[PDB]
Amino acid sequence: QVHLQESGPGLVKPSETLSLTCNVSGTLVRDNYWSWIRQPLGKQPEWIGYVHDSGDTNYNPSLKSRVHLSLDKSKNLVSLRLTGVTAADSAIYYCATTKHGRRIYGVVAFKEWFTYFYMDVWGKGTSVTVSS
Amino acid sequence: TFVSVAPGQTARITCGEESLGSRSVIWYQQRPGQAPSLIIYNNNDRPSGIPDRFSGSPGSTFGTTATLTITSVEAGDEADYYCHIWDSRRPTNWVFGEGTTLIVLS
Amino acid sequence: IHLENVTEEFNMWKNNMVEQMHTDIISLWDQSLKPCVKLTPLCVTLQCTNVTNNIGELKNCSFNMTTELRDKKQKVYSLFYRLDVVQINENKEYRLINCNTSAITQACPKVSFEPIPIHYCAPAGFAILKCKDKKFNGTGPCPSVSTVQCTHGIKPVVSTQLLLNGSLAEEEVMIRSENITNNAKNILVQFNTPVQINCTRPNNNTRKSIRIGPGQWFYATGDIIGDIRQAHCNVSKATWNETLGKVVKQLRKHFGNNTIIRFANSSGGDLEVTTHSFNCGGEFFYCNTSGLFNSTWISNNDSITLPCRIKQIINMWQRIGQAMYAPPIQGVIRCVSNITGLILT
Amino acid sequence: NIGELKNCSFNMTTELRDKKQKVYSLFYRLDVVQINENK
Ligand SMILES: *[C@@H]1O[C@H](CO)[C@@H](O[C@@H]2O[C@H](CO)[C@@H](O[C@@H]3O[C@H](CO[C@H]4O[C@H](CO)[C@@H](O)[C@H](O)[C@@H]4O)[C@@H](O)[C@H](O[C@H]4O[C@H](CO)[C@@H](O)[C@H](O)[C@@H]4O[C@H]4O[C@H](CO)[C@@H](O)[C@H](O)[C@@H]4O)[C@@H]3O)[C@H](O)[C@H]2NC(C)=O)[C@H](O)[C@H]1NC(C)=O
Ligand SMILES: *[C@@H]1O[C@H](CO)[C@@H](O[C@@H]2O[C@H](CO)[C@@H](O[C@@H]3O[C@H](CO[C@H]4O[C@H](CO)[C@@H](O)[C@H](O)[C@@H]4O)[C@@H](O)[C@H](O[C@H]4O[C@H](CO)[C@@H](O)[C@H](O)[C@@H]4O)[C@@H]3O)[C@H](O)[C@H]2NC(C)=O)[C@H](O)[C@H]1NC(C)=O
Ligand SMILES: *[C@@H]1O[C@H](CO)[C@@H](O[C@@H]2O[C@H](CO)[C@@H](O[C@@H]3O[C@H](CO)[C@@H](O)[C@H](O[C@H]4O[C@H](CO)[C@@H](O)[C@H](O)[C@@H]4O)[C@@H]3O)[C@H](O)[C@H]2NC(C)=O)[C@H](O)[C@H]1NC(C)=O
Ligand SMILES: *[C@@H]1O[C@H](CO)[C@@H](O[C@@H]2O[C@H](CO)[C@@H](O[C@@H]3O[C@H](CO)[C@@H](O)[C@H](O)[C@@H]3O)[C@H](O)[C@H]2NC(C)=O)[C@H](O)[C@H]1NC(C)=O
Ligand SMILES: CC(=O)N[C@@H]1[C@@H](O)[C@H](O[C@@H]2O[C@H](CO)[C@@H](O)[C@H](O)[C@H]2NC(C)=O)[C@@H](CO)O[C@H]1O
Ligand SMILES: *[C@@H]1O[C@H](CO)[C@@H](O[C@@H]2O[C@H](CO)[C@@H](O)[C@H](O)[C@H]2NC(C)=O)[C@H](O)[C@H]1NC(C)=O
Ligand SMILES: CC(=O)N[C@@H]1[C@@H](O)[C@H](O)[C@@H](CO)O[C@H]1O
Ligand SMILES: CC(=O)N[C@@H]1[C@@H](O)[C@H](O)[C@@H](CO)O[C@H]1O
Ligand SMILES: CC(=O)N[C@@H]1[C@@H](O)[C@H](O)[C@@H](CO)O[C@H]1O
Ligand SMILES: CC(=O)N[C@@H]1[C@@H](O)[C@H](O)[C@@H](CO)O[C@H]1O
Ligand SMILES: *[C@@H]1O[C@H](CO)[C@@H](O)[C@H](O)[C@H]1NC(C)=O
Ligand SMILES: *[C@@H]1O[C@H](CO)[C@@H](O)[C@H](O)[C@H]1NC(C)=O
Ligand SMILES: *[C@@H]1O[C@H](CO)[C@@H](O)[C@H](O)[C@H]1NC(C)=O
Ligand SMILES: *[C@@H]1O[C@H](CO)[C@@H](O)[C@H](O)[C@H]1NC(C)=O
Repeated sequence: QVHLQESGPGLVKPSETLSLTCNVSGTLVRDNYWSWIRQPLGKQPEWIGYVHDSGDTNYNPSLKSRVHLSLDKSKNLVSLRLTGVTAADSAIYYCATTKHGRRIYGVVAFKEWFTYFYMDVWGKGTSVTVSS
Repeated sequence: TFVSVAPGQTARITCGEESLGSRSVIWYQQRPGQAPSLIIYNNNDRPSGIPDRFSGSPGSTFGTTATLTITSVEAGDEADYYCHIWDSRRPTNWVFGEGTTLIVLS
Repeated sequence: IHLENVTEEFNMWKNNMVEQMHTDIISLWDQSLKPCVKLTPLCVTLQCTNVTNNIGELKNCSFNMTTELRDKKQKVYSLFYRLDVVQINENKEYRLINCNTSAITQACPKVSFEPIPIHYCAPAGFAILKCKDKKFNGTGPCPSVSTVQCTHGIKPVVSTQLLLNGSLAEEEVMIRSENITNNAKNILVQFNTPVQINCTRPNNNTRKSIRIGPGQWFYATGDIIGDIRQAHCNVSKATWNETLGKVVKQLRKHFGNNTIIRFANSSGGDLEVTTHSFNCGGEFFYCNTSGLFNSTWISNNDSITLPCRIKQIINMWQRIGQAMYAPPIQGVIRCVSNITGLILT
Repeated sequence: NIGELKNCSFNMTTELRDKKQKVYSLFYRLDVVQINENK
């Protein structure tokens, strides 16, 4: 059983850079695809982005210029760096193990297919607000 | 948005907008205080540990929204049901669709 | 009538029966469009964007159209293939690609152009002589001759690179040319076996009609149900390779028994001369075909998938000023043909 | 200097029904009549 342990201060100043860590145990962070999700209170979850290796990463376009993801295989940790934090970024942040599947709708040779993602392993989440 | 279900009754949960193209719906149930937990992926694939009472609508249709049927609802199934949707004719959704609270009337 | 002890000289390159078939097909094609609604009223400026999909073959365009009353206007939008639309304002502004050159006429949706076989019959005072020589090469003396009043039924199939619904050679692949050695001439190859080709337009389309005047209707593509996919053709791979092997064995008769034969794809130019094209299901398909001519044959189940493009405004007989517009076809198109031969240079 | 040909301009159609062009050309006076008895 993989244990995902989200951690951070729980409070970051406005107009500040936020850095959260997911301590991964029971698996190697480099072999899995990792993703971050956040859930503002009263809202459905939002994806932040995903990270793995070989350039295969992606970001929520609204956060693309603000978020940087990284996996440190020597610590077996997933890092989440979000800059420019404001009140709107108050959310529970979650660490999850993401699996990738494929759906084919056309000819294949014409790339008429797509990859889809789902999250099998979830942490507990870390509640982080933004406040003076 | 919620559905009121007496224990043993079937929940009828919907999520998202109408399909344009081939779709892959992934459903999660989030119990209060918990991270969302995956129940269905790829429209009707249930990961090991997920009961057969959880059954999703097909992605072969168009003009339809996602639907989740939960039969024999138990008190332990009380959760917020959210969906993430992939659609060949729409841009990637980086967010979840608004969910439905499943309230068990026990 | 078999003609005992009768021989005659034939020349398929000087055969005026061909000339009439050509002349008459064109005349009927044109006659069939005479009662149909003209689309010259559609030469308007269109505002246009892409058709929604996830990430552009199809264009989503809109314009200010006339109505049943001359003093009224309506907003009309429709789906177009990009191949029929040209950008002018280098939404962006576009015009139909043929408004600077031709009148465009909508084909009546009720009239079929299916290549129904017909027989050609001689008038009184005339007779048609025919060959029974299975090895006849389209020219010179024909050792076995018989006569008929009427030819067999011939399907007026219109195509470019491949012949999809003709006759097969009686015994062996026959290769005929006016000269073979003259590089200015074509070589026609008649297969002695069919090759199955399966073509489709894998998009469930809808159509709507627009009243643009007094009983004047325009048929517009509505939208696409489900996924948007490219048109294509499936050619039996094993069959195709066996077929080419036979063609090469026969081609070598004029090039040398150990001469290497290579099949390369087409030269550049307009789709009507660089691609394989056909009319099926009412749509005009243009297929890349390079997957069929990509091999070298040296002396001593699966399929080939060919992407295809679709156009609606067709300069059917390679003439200028007379364009036909193919109204949208609803549903999904599936066509199966017999490749019976090739035109090679 | 000190009238057979006239320089007439007008609002002409183009290949598109939404566009207009200013066109001028020469005409012989025998083919043209004044209506507003540039004129
Ligand atoms: C020229 O030749 C090529 C090559 O054969 C041919 O391409 C093929 O076209 C077909 C067109 O339908 C494509 O078919 C799709 O394939 C995907 C993937 O296949 C899976 O299932 C098969 C079953 O035996 C397995 O063998 C294979 O390994 C995979 O597991 C299917 O998933 C598609 O069906 C689903 O999606 C459709 C999308 O609209 C739905 O309509 C359909 O009902 C299915 O969805 C539903 O059932 C699923 C079952 O598990 C479920 O998961 C879904 O959520 C949903 O409920 C479909 O079969 C095929 O892949 C193409 N192959 C390639 C390599 O291109 C060309 O079409 C052909 N052209 C001509 C002119 O003939
Ligand atoms: C090379 O030669 C082959 C073989 O002759 C041609 O292929 C055939 O082409 C015809 C003409 O397009 C095809 O017939 C079409 O079938 C469509 C669907 O019919 C279904 O339902 C009938 C009911 O009895 C069944 O018999 C049939 O099998 C199908 O199940 C029709 O919709 C088509 O037109 C009719 O409906 C439309 C609807 O609006 C009307 O507008 C029309 O007037 C008409 O009523 C038509 O009948 C036939 O299926 C083709 N066969 C194959 C194997 O493809 C090739 O097209 C030809 N090659 C080329 C390039 O032309
Ligand atoms: C809607 O459109 C978007 C944009 O087109 C599309 O997202 C794209 O999906 C492709 C994959 O299908 C992503 O491509 C990745 O790019 C990284 C960069 O190096 C690669 O490493 C990835 O490799 C994976 O797939 C390979 C396939 O052979 C595997 O071999 C390899 O091991 C990896 O599994 C992959 O190429 C592309 O970056 C995204 N782009 C964006 C902006 O998301 C989206 O999925 C479409 N959605 C639907 C429903 O159609
Ligand atoms: C581009 O393609 C679309 C269809 O694929 C063309 O039609 C447009 O479709 C959208 C979605 O169905 C229509 O939006 C509608 O808005 C009303 C607002 O209250 C809403 O109630 C409906 O449920 C729907 O969302 C849109 O109006 C419709 N456009 C027209 C003119 O009917 C679109 O026109 C195409 N664009 C071009 C330039 O061709
Ligand atoms: C059957 C017949 O008449 N074939 C013609 C060829 O003979 C003719 O051949 C050309 O003859 C020229 C005479 O000087 C040669 O220079 C030329 O290389 C030669 N070309 C070929 C392909 O043999 C060709 C082309 O003029 O036309 C045939 O119809
Ligand atoms: C074109 O479509 C036809 C119809 O599906 C294909 O013919 C079938 O091929 C399968 C292959 O095992 C046979 O089992 C079926 O019995 C065939 N149908 C009939 C009616 O004979 C045909 O092969 C396709 N051609 C190509 C090139 O894919
Ligand atoms: C139906 C339609 O598109 N009509 C537009 C009109 O709305 C627009 O205001 C005008 C120029 O501003 O050009 C017309 O073609
Ligand atoms: C409507 C249209 O396509 N007009 C074309 C123009 O785009 C093309 O550039 C020119 C020759 O290049 O010939 C015109 O007929
Ligand atoms: C039917 C036939 O074979 N016709 C001619 C033959 O008469 C001629 O002698 C030869 C070249 O000499 O070219 C063949 O095509
Ligand atoms: C090409 C041409 O004549 N255009 C004129 C325009 O210059 C004039 O301003 C307008 C009325 O004022 O009437 C148009 O026909
Ligand atoms: C076929 O597709 C290839 C892809 O590179 C293209 O280069 C070629 O010109 C195409 N053939 C035709 C006839 O368009
Ligand atoms: C088609 O021709 C190109 C030319 O280099 C070749 O690379 C390609 O592999 C050929 N296609 C196939 C299927 O071999
Ligand atoms: C296209 O979608 C309509 C929706 O009702 C359906 O009835 C029709 O049969 C579909 N056509 C094809 C070829 O799937
Ligand atoms: C191909 O020719 C054979 C000859 O009998 C015929 O039966 C078959 O239906 C033809 N197929 C097509 C697709 O025309």
